[PDB]
Amino acid sequence: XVTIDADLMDAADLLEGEQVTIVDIDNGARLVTYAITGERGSGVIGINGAAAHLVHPGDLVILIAYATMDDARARTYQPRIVFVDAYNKPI
Amino acid sequence: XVTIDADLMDAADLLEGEQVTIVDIDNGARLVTYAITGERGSGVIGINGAAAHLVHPGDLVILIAYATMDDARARTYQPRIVFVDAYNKPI
Amino acid sequence: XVTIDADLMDAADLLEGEQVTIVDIDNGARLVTYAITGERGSGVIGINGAAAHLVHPGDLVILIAYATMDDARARTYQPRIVFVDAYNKPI
Amino acid sequence: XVTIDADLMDAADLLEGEQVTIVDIDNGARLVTYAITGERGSGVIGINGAAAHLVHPGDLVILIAYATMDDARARTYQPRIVFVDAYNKPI
Amino acid sequence: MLRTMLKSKIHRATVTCADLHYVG
Amino acid sequence: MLRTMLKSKIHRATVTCADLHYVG
Amino acid sequence: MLRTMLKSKIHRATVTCADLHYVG
Amino acid sequence: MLRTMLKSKIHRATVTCADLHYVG
Ligand SMILES: O=C(O)c1cncc(Cl)n1
Ligand SMILES: O=C(O)c1cncc(Cl)n1
Ligand SMILES: O=C(O)c1cncc(Cl)n1
Ligand SMILES: O=C(O)c1cncc(Cl)n1
Repeated sequence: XVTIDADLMDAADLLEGEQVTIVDIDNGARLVTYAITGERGSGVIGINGAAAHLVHPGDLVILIAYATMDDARARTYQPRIVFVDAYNKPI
Repeated sequence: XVTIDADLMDAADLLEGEQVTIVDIDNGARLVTYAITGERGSGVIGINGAAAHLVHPGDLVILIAYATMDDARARTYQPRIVFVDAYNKPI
Repeated sequence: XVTIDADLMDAADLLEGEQVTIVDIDNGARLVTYAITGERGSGVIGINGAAAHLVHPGDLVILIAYATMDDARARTYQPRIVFVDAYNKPI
Repeated sequence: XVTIDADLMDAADLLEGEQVTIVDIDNGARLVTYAITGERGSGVIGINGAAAHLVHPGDLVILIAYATMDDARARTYQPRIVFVDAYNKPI
Repeated sequence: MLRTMLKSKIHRATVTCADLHYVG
Repeated sequence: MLRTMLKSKIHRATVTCADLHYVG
Repeated sequence: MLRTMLKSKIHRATVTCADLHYVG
Repeated sequence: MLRTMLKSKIHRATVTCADLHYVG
């Protein structure tokens, strides 16, 4: 894969190659892939390879990354939540 | 996403944002999502977003969380199992 | 979930509550569940709850557990592989 | 499971028994299995067991393995990406 | 060597609502 | 760096029973 | 004990393109 | 805090055989 605008990756604290869960609001597909850095400020959300069978252009998707951490850190860690407009620009 | 009554989250030792597996006894759907804290004592089990394609109102579901732990702790750790009535109140 | 004969759990080095992947040779279903200790020497392989929609009595299955380990241990680790007869007794 | 030519396993830095995600470009199937070392230089990509229901001879597939690492290493880590010809030989 | 173990189980809850278009 | 590796395999077991409405 | 927690979420993005035969 | 990152990729290999009844 999934190509993501570098601005959304920075906003969400995603690294190139980080595992990402894509869930498709339009058809209910759910899959696991990895993040590729896309042209900054382009608003690109690109589905690459076999994932393109399940997730299509024009679909609304949610992109999720998880982390494993010890009980103590889990109770204090604050996730990065990024809301976007119809053009995939942060709000 | 899954909105869970804060009482069931305390009873089950689940944090807001902890990864959760939902399995649907009615149709056999299985998906991975995260826990959101719901109104305490409301008995809410709320499916939000893409998951609503697979899990429907009135379905009986099992909600599961896993932990990664060293061999030593794994042999002694006791999981929190919460049984609920028809109104999603603990027993 | 999956109820497993305590002898197969010992043979395979599985703990009660350990995450288990079930893969079904008959219909190609693949799902994630956890191990429950079954009556020792009974040859029980019991599918409990939502999983019973996907994996059925008389199906040939493979049960898999994974571990996360450091690169160094991964290169030397020897998995427990348990072959069974038609009655789920180890060989 | 998946039998992989030992040359591709060395090229991709994959161990026997390492968890592998297979995604099928032809039919969009996605599954998780583990790597088995295949005859070196044979170009073998062998689907064994339940996976054969989903992934068929002549299908184009992508094989993916992941690693868990601390934030600091994650920002610098470079994955092993292996391109192959029509005969499954590295380029 | 880390194992994945069951930590939490809520058994046989009834889904009370579902919202495709939830925002939050 | 942690890798995910095969730890346990029970090969070609026969499912003996199923219960949709199991409690436990 | 390690928990799996939400780290990152991009909420309601629009897929702009797809390439079945991506090379990279 | 542990991240899951891509470690290995074999890109666009051709499946050479399939065996439903493999033993090993
Ligand atoms: O083809 C895909 O869907 C794809 C490509 N590269 C990695 C992964 Cl996990 N999936
Ligand atoms: O709509 C969904 O199912 C959804 C929403 N937010 C996160 C996840 Cl994993 N899923
Ligand atoms: O009904 C099931 O599939 C089930 C029951 N309890 C736990 C899990 Cl993970 N799955
Ligand atoms: O037959 C399969 O698909 C299979 C074989 N061994 C392990 C796993 Cl996870 N799957």
